[PDB]
Amino acid sequence: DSGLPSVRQVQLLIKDQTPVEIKLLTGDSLFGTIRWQDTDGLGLVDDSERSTIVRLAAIAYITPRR
Amino acid sequence: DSGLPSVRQVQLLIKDQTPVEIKLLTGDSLFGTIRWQDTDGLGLVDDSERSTIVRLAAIAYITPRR
Amino acid sequence: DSGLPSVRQVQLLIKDQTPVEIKLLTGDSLFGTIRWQDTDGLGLVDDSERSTIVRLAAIAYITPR
Amino acid sequence: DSGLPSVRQVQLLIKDQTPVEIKLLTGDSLFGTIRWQDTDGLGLVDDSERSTIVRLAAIAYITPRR
Amino acid sequence: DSGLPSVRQVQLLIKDQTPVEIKLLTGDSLFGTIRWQDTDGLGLVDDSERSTIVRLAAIAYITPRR
Amino acid sequence: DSGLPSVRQVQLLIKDQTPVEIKLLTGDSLFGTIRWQDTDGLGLVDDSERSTIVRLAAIAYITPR
Repeated sequence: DSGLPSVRQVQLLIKDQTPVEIKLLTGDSLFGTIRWQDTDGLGLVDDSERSTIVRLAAIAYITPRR
Repeated sequence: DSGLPSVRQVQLLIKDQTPVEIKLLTGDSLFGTIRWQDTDGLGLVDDSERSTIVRLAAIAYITPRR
Repeated sequence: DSGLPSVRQVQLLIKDQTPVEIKLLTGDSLFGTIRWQDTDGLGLVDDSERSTIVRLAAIAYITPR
Repeated sequence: DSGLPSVRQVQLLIKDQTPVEIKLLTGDSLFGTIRWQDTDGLGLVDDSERSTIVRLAAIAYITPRR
Repeated sequence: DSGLPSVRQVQLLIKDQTPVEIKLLTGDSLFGTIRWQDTDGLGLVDDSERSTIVRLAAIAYITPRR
Repeated sequence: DSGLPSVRQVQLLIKDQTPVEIKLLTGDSLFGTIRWQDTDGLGLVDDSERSTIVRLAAIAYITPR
């Protein structure tokens, strides 16, 4: 029962540590878990524990990796 | 006078569970059924319940698959 | 004199059911008749009576054919 | 002495009927004269007197054609 | 506390008439000297006074030519 | 707990002078140290001490190298 389903769904991905693919508007993808989100970006961690700050305006979609 | 037709037309697609193609600004398409929308995204599900969060700013168009 | 010429010009295309080309920021175009507009999208109906919701932010230009 | 030089410069291009190239974010260009502008778009006319509504958010730059 | 550094750094480029490269989101670059900026655009002039209006939203980066 | 994690994380990179890769929406990357940020841009200084103003709307991601 959420009025902000995009935010709620990303907060579930954070809590669950769901592996995701983030397709960027470059056509390329990142893969990892989302550790935080705000109105401008998200924090992604990858399989080597490398941190990335992703701009939300650069994201096409977020889909589970597995 | 019939405001918010973009929202309302997507809500009809949700209600009817209409299979759609979503063309993204990358030139690639996604296929599924829309389950929700908000100001920033929509939730697209495939044939077996995997949910993708699509950013609206990344969408070129939404059309039923025919 | 219309102070909202983008809106006015699209409204004339809707009223007249003028066929158009819509060039998208993907570089590809759609062809059809515009049926409605709002601040986020427009409704394009092609020749197969396929209804498409086009995001305005994704449009490069609209030209009557 | 304008606080809105982008708008003022486009209004000069309109008044002067200066031929321009409009480079779009697709990488492709349009060529013609600008007949009107607003906060969302501009109206371009081309050498065959074909009218085009251009979205400003799709424009990379506007430069004189000659 | 030093706010508006993007604006102020471009104003320094204007003041000094610094030749720049402007990389656009199309992947192509423009070259010239910046003469003005506002909220939506900047004016770039080449070696012989032709002025191009560059939309800021279409800019990836601005850097001096070296 | 910071309520502005995008800003906070970039600020840590500025404070620590951490070298980064900035992937742009052109698909190409820049490499350097971030010196400042605001709501529209950041200042990236590369190894040649070339200062670049990068528009934030043009950034895909930033990652420490």
